[PDB]
Amino acid sequence: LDNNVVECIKEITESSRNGKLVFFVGAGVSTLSDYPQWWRLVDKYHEELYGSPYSSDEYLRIPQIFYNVKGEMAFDGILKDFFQVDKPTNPIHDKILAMNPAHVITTNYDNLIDTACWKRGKYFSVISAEEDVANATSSRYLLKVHGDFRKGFKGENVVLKEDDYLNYDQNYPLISNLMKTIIATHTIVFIGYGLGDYNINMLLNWVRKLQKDSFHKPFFIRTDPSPIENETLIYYENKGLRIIDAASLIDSNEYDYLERYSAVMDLLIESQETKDDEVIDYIYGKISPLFALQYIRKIDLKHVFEYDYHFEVNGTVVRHKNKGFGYMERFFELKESCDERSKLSKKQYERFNALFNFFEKNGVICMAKDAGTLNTSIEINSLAYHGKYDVMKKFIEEQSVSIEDDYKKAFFLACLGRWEESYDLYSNIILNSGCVYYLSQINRYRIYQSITQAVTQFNGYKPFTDEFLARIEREMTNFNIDDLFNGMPFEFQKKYKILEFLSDNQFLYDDTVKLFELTNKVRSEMSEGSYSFGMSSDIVVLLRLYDNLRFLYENCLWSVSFHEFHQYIRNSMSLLIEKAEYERTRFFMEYYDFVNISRHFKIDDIKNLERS
Amino acid sequence: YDYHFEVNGTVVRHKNKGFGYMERFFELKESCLSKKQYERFNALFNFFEKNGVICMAKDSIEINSLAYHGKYDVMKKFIEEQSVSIEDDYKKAFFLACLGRWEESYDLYSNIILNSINGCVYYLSQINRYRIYQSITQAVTQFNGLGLLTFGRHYKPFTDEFLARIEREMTNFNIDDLFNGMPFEFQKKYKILEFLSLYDDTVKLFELTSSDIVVLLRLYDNLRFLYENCLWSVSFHEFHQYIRNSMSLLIEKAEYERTGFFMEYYDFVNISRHFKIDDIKNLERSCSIDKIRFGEQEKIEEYLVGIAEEITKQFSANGMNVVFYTQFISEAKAALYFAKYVKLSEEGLGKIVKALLFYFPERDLDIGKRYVWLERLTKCNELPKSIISIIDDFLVLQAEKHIDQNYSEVSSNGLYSRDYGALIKHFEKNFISKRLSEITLCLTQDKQKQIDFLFKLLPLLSTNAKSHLLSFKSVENINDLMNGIRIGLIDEFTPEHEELIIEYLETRKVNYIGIQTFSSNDYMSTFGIWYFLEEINNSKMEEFIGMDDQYDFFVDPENFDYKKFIPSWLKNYNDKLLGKIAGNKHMKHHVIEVLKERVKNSNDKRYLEILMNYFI
Amino acid sequence: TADVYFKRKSDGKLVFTAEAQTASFSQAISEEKLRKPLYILKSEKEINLTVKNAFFDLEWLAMTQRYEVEYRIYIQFPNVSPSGEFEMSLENGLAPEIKFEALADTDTDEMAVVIE
Repeated sequence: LDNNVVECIKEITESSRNGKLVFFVGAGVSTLSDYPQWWRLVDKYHEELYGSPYSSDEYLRIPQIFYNVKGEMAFDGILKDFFQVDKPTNPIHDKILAMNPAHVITTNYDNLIDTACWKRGKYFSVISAEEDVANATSSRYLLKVHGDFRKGFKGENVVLKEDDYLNYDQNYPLISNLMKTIIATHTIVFIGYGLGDYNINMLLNWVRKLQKDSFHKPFFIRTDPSPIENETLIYYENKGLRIIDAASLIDSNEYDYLERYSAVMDLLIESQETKDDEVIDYIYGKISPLFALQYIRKIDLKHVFEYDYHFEVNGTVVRHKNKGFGYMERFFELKESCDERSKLSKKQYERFNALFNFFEKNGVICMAKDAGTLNTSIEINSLAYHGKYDVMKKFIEEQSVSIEDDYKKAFFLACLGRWEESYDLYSNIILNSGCVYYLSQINRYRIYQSITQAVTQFNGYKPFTDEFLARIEREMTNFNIDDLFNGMPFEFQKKYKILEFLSDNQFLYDDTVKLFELTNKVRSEMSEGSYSFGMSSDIVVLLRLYDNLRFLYENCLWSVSFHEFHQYIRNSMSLLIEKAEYERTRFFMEYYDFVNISRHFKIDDIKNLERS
Repeated sequence: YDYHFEVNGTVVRHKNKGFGYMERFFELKESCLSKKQYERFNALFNFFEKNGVICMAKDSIEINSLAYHGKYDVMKKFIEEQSVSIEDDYKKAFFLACLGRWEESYDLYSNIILNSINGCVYYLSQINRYRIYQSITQAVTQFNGLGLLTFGRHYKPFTDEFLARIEREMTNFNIDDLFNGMPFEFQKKYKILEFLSLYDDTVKLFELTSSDIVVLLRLYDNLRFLYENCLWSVSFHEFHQYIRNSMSLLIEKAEYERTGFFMEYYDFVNISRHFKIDDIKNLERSCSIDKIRFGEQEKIEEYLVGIAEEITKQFSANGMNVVFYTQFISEAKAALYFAKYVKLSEEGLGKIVKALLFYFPERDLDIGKRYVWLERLTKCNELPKSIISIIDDFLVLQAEKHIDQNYSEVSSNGLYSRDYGALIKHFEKNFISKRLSEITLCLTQDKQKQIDFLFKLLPLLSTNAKSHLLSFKSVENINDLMNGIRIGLIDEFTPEHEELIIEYLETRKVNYIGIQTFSSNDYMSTFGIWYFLEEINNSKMEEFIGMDDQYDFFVDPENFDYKKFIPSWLKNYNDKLLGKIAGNKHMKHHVIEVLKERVKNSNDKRYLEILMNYFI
Repeated sequence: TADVYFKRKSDGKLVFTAEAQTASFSQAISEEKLRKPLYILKSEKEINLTVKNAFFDLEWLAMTQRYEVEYRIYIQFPNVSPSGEFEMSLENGLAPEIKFEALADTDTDEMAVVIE
């Protein structure tokens, strides 16, 4: 299990994570639970025709002869009375369900996989006959490429005899096409199949017909008691297959198959659903893309790690939803201790300083357990926030070095009020565009909204010509933003998860609710007169406000001017000043806080703070 | 969004730009077409009217669910009833979960999931089934972590087999992808239920800080949505928080706008359920809630008596259901705290008081907190003689437990059984306790904890018991004299008692002299205030200047250096003291300076009263 | 960021270690009318404390299959009892917050002591 099986296992688990995997269920799995296998039936047919009793051609021919000479009724009756025995499912069914397959292709004709699927609760669109493919009620398919008995027990519902296999292409064209396209567009894991099976042979012939590097090599699980020979392994490796053996993996007896199925399948499911080098490689892929964004909200770093570790706004992290290794705890010991971080690979260490450059710039420090005294040092490296109103004009006329600056100068125009030209090159970035494409897309939508509301304000001066107002409406009225995040590459909406809320009009839906609980909590502290010895609920409000403000300004989101954002900023300062006034008569003013009160507060509100 | 359906039940179009179909419908609804559409029209009729949809904008919501009303007994016979249909199973398992019995609900919700083949009920069953699993784990986490600390023993309501069984199934099961993994027909027909798999209305609540009507009415809509639909997430913190923020803000805004609002029986449920003892106490402090009008008093009597019935049945027989305890006890304690402002019948008052005293667990409400709970009920309801008996034998039983030398009643609030006897004596001034006096007649030197306990309840005891108890008692320590003072034994400071106070002052002087500690025994204050009140007539405590505050403030106020004055000092005094402090006139300018600073800095409105009633 | 050490009164065994977050000393009077004679200085003094992070000792949870709390220069609190109130959230949950209040004994009539 050194090299030639670990590659397969990480590939399969990666495909399962993406949702792109399909399990080609064989007949060994269905016969593992007791079920009358085919050769019993064919030898029964022989005993009917002859006195005493097997190659594959005979398997196909004896039922064919019985059908030919004895007719239809007898064959139908014997098949019905031999295949009507209902049986309970086996654990391999619930395992193969728990692996969460997108579609399931089975060459079995028993209603066994579907029963387990219903018991688990997942809903699959069963496909049995020809016509059922058109009336698919879901996007997840349970293909029975050899029919079933659901429509009835009559023989032609399934394929067993020789002529049925001859006329398979012309009798099941749609199902064959579905099988071929599902094999092409997914990854395929063969389970419970003998290496000399006829279906495997035809499928390998078809994949031989295709051109080179036009598919992923499917994975085939073998479980025969004999250890795999090298010769057949080479023969099937060059035949576009990658094969995993349970005989070489463990040792067991020849007459039991449940344990050997369970060993490989449990290894598959349990393995990542270790050492430092894997850890730093693990979080690099999850952290490398975000270098495009200058600032990251700490309350969103949980979503980066699928809510693994809870990030506190003060720079402290406590294990939230980790049941495996403490990978990021290990990373911090690489940060605090240079000795263990020194013993790392060059490429990993070259990765490591990048996050070392990252995690320092976003304020995260260490655990909450290991935390000490933390200073509330927040800097805003955004020119618009500092109000250097001459500078962006200087920053605008300069030629754009790259597309990143093209977005930056585009927002500077929006900061300068000339949103007409700002929109004009906003389409240019979309034309020139890929994370910024999403950022260019929505800001183009937000900037339209401000102008339209501004148009009603003035009319209810002619800043914009009607043709610019005509062109803005044709491209936009069709454009919808709810589907924008879903309408994105699978990698993008999986990699960039913390960017979902910029799409919807309610960009601060969560941030409002979490502040209200603190707000009522803070106003609770007003009357009861209770000191906050620990990190106060009021401080984290300031820390949250500094977190949200930095992201919006540094990353150039048009939400920096919307009334919902302005009201959100205004209501945060109102209570923080309110607490400080009561604390003084039982927080001190700074330049950074001077900007927000001057920028987002109305005149009447300032009187309200003075009055109270 | 074609017709924005506002909360009041009227219709306002918002997005429909084509032909008006809703306009046509209500016109046919109001006026008096194929027969197969007729049954469709009539079927659509009652659904709209029952759901509060009536008519357009141009042209009281009730809940009937056995869980909402607190009917922990009516729904019990429903449990034993054979559930007729699949929907009958759905309400059954939800009902099973409220009275603890989370294991039973897990079984049923599993059965209906495999049973149902509309398919909508399979969704709510799946959501509820996940919620109880999430519910069980949090309870299991609490019991092993906090349940040992709170109750003092490990309960483990669920076997190791069950908890191992449940984790096997909910693993690799997410609530987010459940909605996506449904038949496409189901997704289109049921585009509403994704938000279940609370947060939405909380944001709208912040925007409104009419506003009151549009906030209050939608509150029942949510309650008629979660409770009426047998949705288990109605037992979670976030929904509790939404109710907690909604009602707390509304009364604050209503009182602010008043400076009107009244609440019905349905408004009792949310405040009693989702508000804690701190939320009610904080609500009291910010705004006075006694001005509120309390309608539907008939409904509140049946609720408070019924909830007082449950605790009597629970705690008096076979301990209690730990699973049901955590969910029900919190609702029970707040309701009794609430019941100050309501008027209750004598038979009902005896029911709630008996449960509050006898069958209320000590670990929740100690003798101090149980007393104020009892005292608050006395505000609206005057003391009946039957309740006097309830407090009577309650003290008698307390005297019985005062035999163990380790057992001493301990109260966080600072109130004990003495204040009960004063309260009965307050309303009667002639009550003679026969049982306690009889035990006092059989009182010997052996039960020392008995001697000083009946000392605190001396007025209640008979004259015969007074002589019996006084023979074995004498003023020994400082607490003894205040025990005699509290009952009323001492009305003047005898020369002997002048020696105990000064000797304690020597003791407090002796132990004060390199490392100092700060306590809250408030014994120096009593000595100092007596000199201000001239109850003492000895000028020997002037050498203890600097021992603590509130001592030199009333003995030599002319050089107290009032920079150390605590403004909360005027609160601890009474009407007689405030006049004396104002009438002394040697620090009135100083006190009026400290009285005026708090009225502007804070909105406590009580420093306003002290500023006004005597102008100190 | 004060550290809380919760122990049993009977022994010196640490029940748990926590991080103090809030403390309330909002003492006040009771109802005056319901409660000439010698002045008594009646009051309804109450003290409450709340911690946001907690951690129970391994030995305590192993052996458990009146109290005293001291938080840190450092201040003690004798005869303290917890408020075992639980509430569950739809979001999976993770900061166990523990609230406890100090009891007042009749014989000693003191609730808080602080040493320096």
